[PDB]
Amino acid sequence: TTHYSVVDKDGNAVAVTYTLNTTFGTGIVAGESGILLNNQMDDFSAKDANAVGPNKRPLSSMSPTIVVKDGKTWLVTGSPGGSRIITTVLQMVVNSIDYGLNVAEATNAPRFHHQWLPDELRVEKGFSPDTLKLLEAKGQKVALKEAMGSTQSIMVGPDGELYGASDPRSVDDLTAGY
Amino acid sequence: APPVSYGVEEDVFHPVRAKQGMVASVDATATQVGVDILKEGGNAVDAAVAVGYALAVTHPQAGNLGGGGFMLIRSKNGNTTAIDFREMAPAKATRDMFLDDQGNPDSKKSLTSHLASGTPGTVAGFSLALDKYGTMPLNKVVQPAFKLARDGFIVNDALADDLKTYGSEVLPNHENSKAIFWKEGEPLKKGDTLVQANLAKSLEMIAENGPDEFYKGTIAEQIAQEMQKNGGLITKEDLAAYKAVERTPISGDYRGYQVYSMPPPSSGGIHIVQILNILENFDMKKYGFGSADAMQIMAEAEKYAYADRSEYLGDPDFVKVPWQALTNKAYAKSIADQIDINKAKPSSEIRPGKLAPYE
Ligand SMILES: [Ca+2]
Repeated sequence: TTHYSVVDKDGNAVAVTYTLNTTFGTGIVAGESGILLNNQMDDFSAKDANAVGPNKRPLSSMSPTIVVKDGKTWLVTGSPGGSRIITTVLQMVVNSIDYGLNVAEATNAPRFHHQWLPDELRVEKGFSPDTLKLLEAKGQKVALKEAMGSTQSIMVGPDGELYGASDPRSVDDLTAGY
Repeated sequence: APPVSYGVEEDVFHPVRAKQGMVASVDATATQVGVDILKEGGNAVDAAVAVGYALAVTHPQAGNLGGGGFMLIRSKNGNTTAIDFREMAPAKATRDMFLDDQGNPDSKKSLTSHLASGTPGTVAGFSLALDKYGTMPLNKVVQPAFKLARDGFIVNDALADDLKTYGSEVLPNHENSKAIFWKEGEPLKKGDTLVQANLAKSLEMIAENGPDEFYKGTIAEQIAQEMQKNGGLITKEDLAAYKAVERTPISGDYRGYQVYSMPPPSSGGIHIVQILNILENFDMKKYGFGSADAMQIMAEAEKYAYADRSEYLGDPDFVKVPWQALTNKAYAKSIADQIDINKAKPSSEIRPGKLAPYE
């Protein structure tokens, strides 16, 4: 899965998340077309609502998101990462609104995640040992796991100044403008 | 809601800065394609489509013509819309199609066989967007990707590493995939040139004939044949029937901000809004980034949301999703009132919420 964000000079904005499902999907190219085919059917429940059926779209966590401030587009964001998309995007929004972090600070900040089942508070590297011990004392079951997400985000000043951040978790990515 | 920071020189992490337009993506080349479209006078949709076609060439990991996805668009005048171009199951798809002899899911069947594929929506969704909200013809926005496919580009670390790690598992197992992504019996590595002549043809013919090339034309024939000869389900009828769906975005108010995200069949947008609704009852700024307290409240709020997620979501063309009840702020308060900052509630005691009072 991958996410990209665009803002133009007129203040129009677009957030796209799109995917083959897994990396390279099936690995099958369709004959002589040069096109790799998705394995999106895995996103159905194999064994009620998200069961496989004809002409149906399998549920996806993909969440291209646009936040509006004082009447204007203000944050454009999104990410790959399956169910973790929800918490990755949520942390972008919370970081920007509640903690007053610039789009790059919000992006490079460490991420945590609780998806109810498994019953664990999943963390990346970067939270204080003092804080994690406190969370354990509160009842949380802390689980240090691999990096989550690849946010590609644009913040927009009321004056049209643009501010962008590519995820450190993805190499060879780029945010650029003119 | 406290003051926002756009960035100062004193910060550790610095945003990229621009005055006119900007593009953020997983791939430098595709990002640059998008910026150049904006430079030439294209609008955000024009550039978004160009970047999407670019990634289909430069980021074969996930950028695609053979998959699908979601787009959110907000126009300068404040109209916000969603385009759903998620893949559709073939007409011949069946409930138990992934079960083996013993009634157990066969993971490989739904991942690496021809039955794993849904009817691709990307080309449809991009053209729905371009035709309604763009300013440039498809031929112009596809041209950058066309050139990258025909002429090739240099493999970087990201693509090389993905080819070796994930690519090895699926690509060389098939003659025609191996012919593109492997060279002399090993994956293309950093510094090699990846040329995609067949993909260039596909892109050339899409540019010339429009999205019908993918859904009804030569590409459609190539997909259908690949499926027929190899035990897959996607037919020419499936491809001709495919339609991308414009939908109303889910939205919420969070501390005076309006948050728009992807509605069903996204299982995410509704719950970002729901979790924000729950969090609005707490003074998040007071606890601060990376505090036990903030992380506790958010972890607990997330649990309830994920429990609802497991129960109430579906393809909205097939089921009625109680999105109004899930994004209801009284419901969110009822959840907030259960959260104990000093004691995590075990997930075993958390169930999908009773929605009837909020419907
Ligand atoms: Ca990066």
